[PDB]
Amino acid sequence: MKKDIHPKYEEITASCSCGNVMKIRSTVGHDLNLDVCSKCHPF
Amino acid sequence: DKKSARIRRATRARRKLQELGATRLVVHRTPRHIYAQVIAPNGSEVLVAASTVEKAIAEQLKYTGNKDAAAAVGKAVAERALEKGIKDVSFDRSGFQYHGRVQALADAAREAGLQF
Amino acid sequence: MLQPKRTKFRKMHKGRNRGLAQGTDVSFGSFGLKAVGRGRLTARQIEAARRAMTRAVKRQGKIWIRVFPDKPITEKPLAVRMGKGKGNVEYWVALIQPGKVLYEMDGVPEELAREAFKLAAAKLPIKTTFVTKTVM
Amino acid sequence: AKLHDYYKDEVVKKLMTEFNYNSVMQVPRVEKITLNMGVGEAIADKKLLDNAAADLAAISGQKPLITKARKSVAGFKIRQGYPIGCKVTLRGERMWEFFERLITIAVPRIRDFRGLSAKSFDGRGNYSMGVREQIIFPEIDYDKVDRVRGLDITITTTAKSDEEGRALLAAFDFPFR
Amino acid sequence: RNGRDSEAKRLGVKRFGGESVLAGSIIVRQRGTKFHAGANVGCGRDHTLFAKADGKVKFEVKGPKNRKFISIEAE
Amino acid sequence: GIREKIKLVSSAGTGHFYTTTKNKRTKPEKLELKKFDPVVRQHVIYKEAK
RNA sequence: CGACUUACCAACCCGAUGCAAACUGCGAAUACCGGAGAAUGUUAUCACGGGAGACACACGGCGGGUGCUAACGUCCGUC
RNA sequence: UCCUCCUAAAGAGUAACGGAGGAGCACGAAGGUUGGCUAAUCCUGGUCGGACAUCAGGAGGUUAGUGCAAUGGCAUAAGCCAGCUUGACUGCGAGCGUGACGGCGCGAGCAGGUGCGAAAGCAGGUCAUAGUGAUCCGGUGGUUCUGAAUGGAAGGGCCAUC
RNA sequence: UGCCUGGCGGCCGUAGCGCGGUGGUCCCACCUGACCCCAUGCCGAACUCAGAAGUGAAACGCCGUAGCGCCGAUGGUAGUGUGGGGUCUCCCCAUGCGAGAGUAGGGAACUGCCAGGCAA
Repeated sequence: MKKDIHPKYEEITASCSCGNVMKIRSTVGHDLNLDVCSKCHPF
Repeated sequence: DKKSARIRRATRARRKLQELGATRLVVHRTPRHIYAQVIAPNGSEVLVAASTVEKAIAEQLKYTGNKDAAAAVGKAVAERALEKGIKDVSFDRSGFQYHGRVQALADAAREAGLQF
Repeated sequence: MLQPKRTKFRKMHKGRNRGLAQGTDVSFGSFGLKAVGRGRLTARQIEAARRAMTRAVKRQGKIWIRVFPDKPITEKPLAVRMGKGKGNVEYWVALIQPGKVLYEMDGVPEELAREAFKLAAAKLPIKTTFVTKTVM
Repeated sequence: AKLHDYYKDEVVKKLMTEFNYNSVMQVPRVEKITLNMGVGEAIADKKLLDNAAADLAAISGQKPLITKARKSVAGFKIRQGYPIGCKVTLRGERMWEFFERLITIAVPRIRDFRGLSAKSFDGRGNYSMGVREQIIFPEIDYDKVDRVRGLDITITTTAKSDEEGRALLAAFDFPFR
Repeated sequence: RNGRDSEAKRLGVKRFGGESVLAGSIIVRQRGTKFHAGANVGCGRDHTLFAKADGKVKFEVKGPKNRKFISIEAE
Repeated sequence: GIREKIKLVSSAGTGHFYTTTKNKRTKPEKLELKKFDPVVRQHVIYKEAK
C-alpha cells in the first residue's frame, strides 16, 4: 500500500433516521447524518 | 499462468548461459522446500543437487522455505561442489527475483567458496 | 462483361499458356462444355456465349460460369512507336487450357442441352466438346 | 470486513447446501471490484480530469489511475496515448468495506428508484451497473461539485456461469427487480 | 514514371555446409535472421553470421519453431 | 536538415573535442555528456560549443 | 417500458470450383559451393612480367520482358 | 545519385523510355544496460457513450506493433513500460564479404579508461537494408615536426574539424 | 526394480487441441496474514516475506476417447537434365530424376541425469 498518496481512511460512526447505526471507514469527514439505509426503506 | 510467465522470464538467461558453455547453478523456489542444482554445460547431467526436502538436511532448520532454509541449502551446495572439484559457476535466477530467498541462497553460496 | 474489382496491379506480364487444365470435371450442374483447344477468352466472348445459351434455354434451368478473365491485356494506340512504357489496359481475358470446363448447366433435358451448348461454342475461338456429369 | 465474516459464517454453507458441491472452494467468491469513469471530454477541458479523479478517491479508498486510449480513432478525435478516463480496482479487505457502503447507503439513495437490475450479467458470472449522480455516496456535499457525470461499477467473481453468480448475489440480499 | 532500382546487395550464403572456414569469415549475408547463430557462430549488427572459431560449418534445424541454425565444429 | 552540428569541448585544459549534431528548436539547453579524453586518458565532462 | 414476423437487403463463417511476376501452410529437375576417389587430358589451373586487339555484334534452340504469344523488330539470361 | 519488391530462368550477378513505391532524415533520446510486460479483431454486461472512447470476462494466438516506402526478420522479443546511465569512447585489429579502381561493409580479440547488474555478462549508436559528394583551394583549435646565415616568426606538414 | 512427484535437458505437432475419468502419504498448486524485506505509474492483482489451517474446486500430472490438427505410403499424374522428332506461339519419343494434392493407413508420444515419498 503506497504511502502519502491515498486519502485518509479513518473510521467514522454513521446513523440514519430509522435508528440503525453502523461504523464505516471512509472519506466522508467529521460527521454524517442519514435518513434511510439497507433496511427501513421502501425498496 | 505463473509457470508460463516464469519460463518466459528465464529463457533468455538460460540460452545465454547455454551458448556461453559454463556450469550453471540453477535454483528452484516454491512456498516450501527451495531446491538447488548444478548443471553441466551440455545441460544433460546434474553434477550435484541439494535441498530441504531430504531428511539429511531437513532435520535441523525449524521450517523449510525461509531465509534460514535458503542459507542452509546455499551453504550445503557449497562444500558439495568444492568436494566435487568444480569452483566457478554461473547463477541462474530461473525467473525468480534476486531479492529474498534466492539472494540468501546465493549469498551463502558465494561466501562458502562458490564465487561468481 | 466480367471484370475484377480493385485489382492489386493495373498491368501484368504476358506469361505463357503452357500446362493443363485443373477444373476438368463437372462440379455444379449435370452438363458442361469442355475446352479441347488452348487459348484465351475475352470478356466479350464469354458474355456472347452466355447470352446465346440463356436465350436457347429460354431462362429455364441454371447456368454456371467456370471461367473469369482476371487478366488485363494492353494494346498500343494506332500510330505509336515502340517503347515509351507499357500500353494501356483494354480488355480482360481468361487463359484456357485443354480439358477446362467453360460453362455448366442443369435443369434441362439432355437433348435441349446439346443444342444450347452447340450455339454457345459457335461464338468461341477454341474447340469445345460436350460432357456430362460423371458418377465419382 | 463484517460481511466477509458474514460470508464465511453461513453464506458458504448456504452456497454449499443449495449447489451441494463436492468441495468447499467450488462455491463462487468475489475477488475484486472495479470502478470505471469514461469521462471522454478531456479534449474539451483536460483540467477537469484531476477533480474527476478526486471524487473517485472520495468514493474509493485509494488513488485512481488515469487510463489512456488504446488507439486513435478519427470518429472521436482522440490520439493514441491520450488520457480519456480513469479507473479503480480494489481487492483484499478494502473491497469489503466499499461493498458495505454500496449495499447499505448507496442503493437506497438512488433518485427515482425502481429496483436493481437482474439481467446485467456478462454471461460468465460478472455483474456490472452504473449510477446517475455522485450524491448517492455520502462523500459529496452538493456544493463542492457541479457536474452531472456518473460512474460505473463492476464486481467480478469466480463463478463459472450466471446461475451461480446470480444465486451468490441473491445471498447478498440484492434487489434484482 | 517508373525506371528506378537499387544496386544489388549480393546477399546469400557465402560458405556452405561441410567446408572448413577460418575464424571471422562471413558465412551468411542476410537482411533479417533467416539463419540463427549456433555454436562458435556470432551475429553481426546487420545480422551477418561469421565464424568465431576455426572448423567445419554445418546447418541444422532446432527449437520449437524449426528455425534454422548454423554451427561450427572444430574438425 | 534543421539539425545542426556542434562541438563538445573537454572540461580539461586539453584542446581535444568531439563533434555531433543537435536540434536547437526542441532542446535549446547545453549538452554536458561525459566522454573519454585521450590526451589525458580520463573520462571528463564535455561542454557544448560552436 | 415487454415483444414479434417476413414474399425482402445482407456481414462474418461453413461446403464445393478457379486465378496470380510483385501470394506461399508445399516443392523438383538442373545449376552452383565444399570434400574423398579412379581413369584421362602436351599444366588444360593459379600468380607475376612484356605486347595486344576489342568494348557497332548477327542468326538459331531454350527461359523471359516489350510488341499484336506481329516483324530478318527490340531488350536480357544460357548454349 | 541512393533504397525496397518484381522482371531475374530455386548460389551471386543480369538489360529495356519494363511494372510498382520511397530517400537527401530523425533521435541526447527513439542510444547502453538492468528489471518487468505481451497485441489486432470479435462476443457478452455496463451513464452519458452512439458501429467505433474507457471498465470486466471470454474466443483468438500476432491478422498488432516495430519514428519514415517496401522486403526479410522479430516471443530469448528487435514490440511496450520503468530505474540508473553516456560504449553515439580512444588506440588497434586476426580473418572475411564486395567492388576495374577510388572505395564500401562485417568482425572475434588485445591495451587504456567507463556505464548498467549480486553475478555470469552486455555496450565501439539506433531490427537490418536509403538519409549522401572525390580532389583542389581556404578557414578554426592542438602539436618546436619543419622553418632556406643564426634566434624567432611567417608559411608549410601531422592530428581534429568546417 | 515398479507406481509416482519436482527440477534440468534431448526431441520437437505420430509430440498439439476438444470431451470424460482420475490425484493428496510426500511433492505441487490453490490458500491465511503481511508491522517489518519487497512492489503497485491504484490494488499482497503480479512480485516478495512470515506460515500452514483447509482443499484437489481451478491449474498441473496421468489414463481413456479420434471429434479435429498432425504424419503418411504404393500407384498414377505434372514438371524436368541429355539426345532426337512433329500438323512447332505447344507437344511427342528413348533414357535419367520425379513431385504437389489426394487415397489406404498411422496417430491422442518416446528418451537421459538428479532429488524425494510408498511398496519392494
